[PDB]
Amino acid sequence: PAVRISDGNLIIKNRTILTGVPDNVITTSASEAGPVEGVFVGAVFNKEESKHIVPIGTLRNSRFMSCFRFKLWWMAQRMGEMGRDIPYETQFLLVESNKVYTVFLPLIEGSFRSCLQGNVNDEVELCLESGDVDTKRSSFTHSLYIHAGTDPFQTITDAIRTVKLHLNSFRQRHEKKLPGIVDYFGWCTWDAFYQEVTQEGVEAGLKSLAAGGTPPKFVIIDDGWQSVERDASPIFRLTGIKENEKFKKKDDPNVGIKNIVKIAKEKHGLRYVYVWHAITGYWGGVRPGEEYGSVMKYPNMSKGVVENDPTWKTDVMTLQGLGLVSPKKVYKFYNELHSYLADAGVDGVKVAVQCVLETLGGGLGGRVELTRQFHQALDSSVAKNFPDNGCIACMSHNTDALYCSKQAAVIRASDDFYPRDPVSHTIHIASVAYNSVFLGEFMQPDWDMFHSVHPAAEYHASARAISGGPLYVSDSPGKHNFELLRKLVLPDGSILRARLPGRPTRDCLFADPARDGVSLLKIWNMNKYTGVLGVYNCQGAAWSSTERKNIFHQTKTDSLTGSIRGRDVHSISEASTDPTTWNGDCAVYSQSRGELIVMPYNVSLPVSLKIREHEIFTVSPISHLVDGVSFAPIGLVNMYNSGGAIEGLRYEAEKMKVVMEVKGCGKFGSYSSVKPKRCVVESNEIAFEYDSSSGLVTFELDKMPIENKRFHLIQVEL
Ligand SMILES: OC[C@H]1O[C@H](OC[C@H]2O[C@H](OC[C@H]3O[C@H](O[C@]4(CO)O[C@H](CO)[C@@H](O)[C@@H]4O)[C@H](O)[C@@H](O)[C@@H]3O)[C@H](O)[C@@H](O)[C@H]2O)[C@H](O)[C@@H](O)[C@H]1O
Repeated sequence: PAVRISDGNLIIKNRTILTGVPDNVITTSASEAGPVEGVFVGAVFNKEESKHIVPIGTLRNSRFMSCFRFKLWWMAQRMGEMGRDIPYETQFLLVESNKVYTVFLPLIEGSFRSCLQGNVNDEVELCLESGDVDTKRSSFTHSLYIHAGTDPFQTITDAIRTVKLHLNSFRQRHEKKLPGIVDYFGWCTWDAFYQEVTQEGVEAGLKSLAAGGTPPKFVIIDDGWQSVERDASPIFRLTGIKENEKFKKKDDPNVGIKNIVKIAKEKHGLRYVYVWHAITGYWGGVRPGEEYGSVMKYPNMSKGVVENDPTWKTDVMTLQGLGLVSPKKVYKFYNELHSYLADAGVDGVKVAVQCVLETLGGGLGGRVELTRQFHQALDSSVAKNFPDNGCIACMSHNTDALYCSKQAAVIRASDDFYPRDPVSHTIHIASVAYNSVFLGEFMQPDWDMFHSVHPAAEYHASARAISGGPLYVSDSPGKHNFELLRKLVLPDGSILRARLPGRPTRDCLFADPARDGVSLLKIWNMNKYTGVLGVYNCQGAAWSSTERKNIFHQTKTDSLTGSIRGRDVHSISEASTDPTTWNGDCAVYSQSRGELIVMPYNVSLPVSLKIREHEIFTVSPISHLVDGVSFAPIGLVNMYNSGGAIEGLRYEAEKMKVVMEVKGCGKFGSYSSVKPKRCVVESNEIAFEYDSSSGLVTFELDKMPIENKRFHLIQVEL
């Protein structure tokens, strides 16, 4: 059978994972397709309730990684070995058996949402909640799915796919359409002006970035553009769907947000303009009234949320309530808002405050149903009005929204970049990476804005470059480091985006790089013909289970030594042009030191980093043309994700030749065991340098491709 409950134990491929599984916990592997390689898990209770806790069994001596909600809106990571260390509001749990990896996916079932939590006796408890005292139930069959496998990343993907086939309520990341913003540099107004943003400020930011040679091609007009008012520190509520006076042209107040849109696009060459709104309209919802059936609703506290984030009990939203648009009118609300924006030339929305819905289901069939209804309406309106799929999900890390993510393709992966909070930087990097392990199954992770002028700029920028996600700053106008931005952004505003969600390496999945005082975090991604690896020291700070907020904590050393290997890039074989004959040797380029090293298969290279330092490595499979003639493309060596520039690669061993298609401009690098005879770009021989000690070949790609002609055609004759 393979995953099974026997005697009182949960057994996975002949390893006991849980003991003391109680008799009322039921399993099934049946499906309409049919037998499934894991087990759905439920339980039967005596009483109908709107909340149940049930132990699934006892976990001891098994290393785990968990993603848990430290705030309502947002997850972070926790590792451990005992059930007692499993946080409240655990939404994703991965367990290592010492070789076999087991995923636990607590699910939505009917009107109920589940999560996991640990107890003092080391039990892993399943917590099932409808979010509404009127919505009650006494038995469940599919509230948790458990699946095991030998590759931890494949195990997670396979488990998600099985849940999808049972629920049919979401699609996997790879089945969705990415909006076109993810291929361009952008700018977000949020940290530049906060809610004091004006149309002149938007224009000044677009102009200042473009002037330094790194032109953004998308803009997010963040919180502050909307027409909002306090009731007749008081909460603001939405009072109409159009923009406020700061976005009406001063000249003609009848021309609204279309003015800044046309300025952005026609005068400054932007492609996309997005705006922020809350899933409820504004922070205080929408002012009560009959037009969208808005009525006052006050957040209901759930125990697990409040145990981890006690300030939510006295948040302005909790105490002052939200005007909640009616489910009967929610499509009308989004569709009138979004029709107005789209008719003004707006291409998408950043939709924030998403998880509040789970607290507002009391009148209305509970957390799952209300979430599903608002998302169904949001998705219809987005698909109508922003048909490039222009939606970024924000403050949305609840399983109620994840398991109905049928269309939206970009998700903010962590709590906000905080330019003024020194504790936040190392935390942010760990959180984006670990959360991306689970969130990247549903949507492309967005690792958030950052500042190009800031002590942690390079640390943040480097992580964005390897994230696979949208790349955007929130710089105040005129506060730019263009030397840093040139490592991210080409002269036409395009970026070198990697192909996958950036995630921790296999090595790092079970070792906490914020708390263990011993390990570096390694983040891997893939391009088409190289891998990429980012190494970070993020020790010294993390969410505290006793203070219930992010704090600094003590470290034994400042500096830590770890190591890298080619195969740390988990999917590196996929970059090889001949994976069946490849021996696993890679060329490894350090983009900060500018050093090229050949690393044989399995050979480790030491890396030492102090807290808040990082290093980026481009990792390229070596091709052996003939004895003594070996090559690997590196890419745009003065960019962080250098290998993202290589769009085609063919070896012609019979002519001793390499044929490449390369996007961008700047210095191009490659590994060759021999000095090339000639390097040719677009039919003309060009000069080049060769370091015979390292094998590094280097030449300049002078300008971006002429036309249109999207790539430089390069021939390296060995
Ligand atoms: O609004 C635009 C913003 O929306 C998303 O982020 C929202 C943000 O909300 C919560 O933090 C709000 C706020 O808290 C801190 O600010 C103060 C400082 O004491 O605390 C008050 C609110 O409680 C606030 O008035 C104070 O100024 C913080 O320093 C500040 O940055 C925050 O904005 C929530 O805790 C947080 O996790 C976030 O979700 C979106 O993610 C942003 O990109 C942006 O669009």
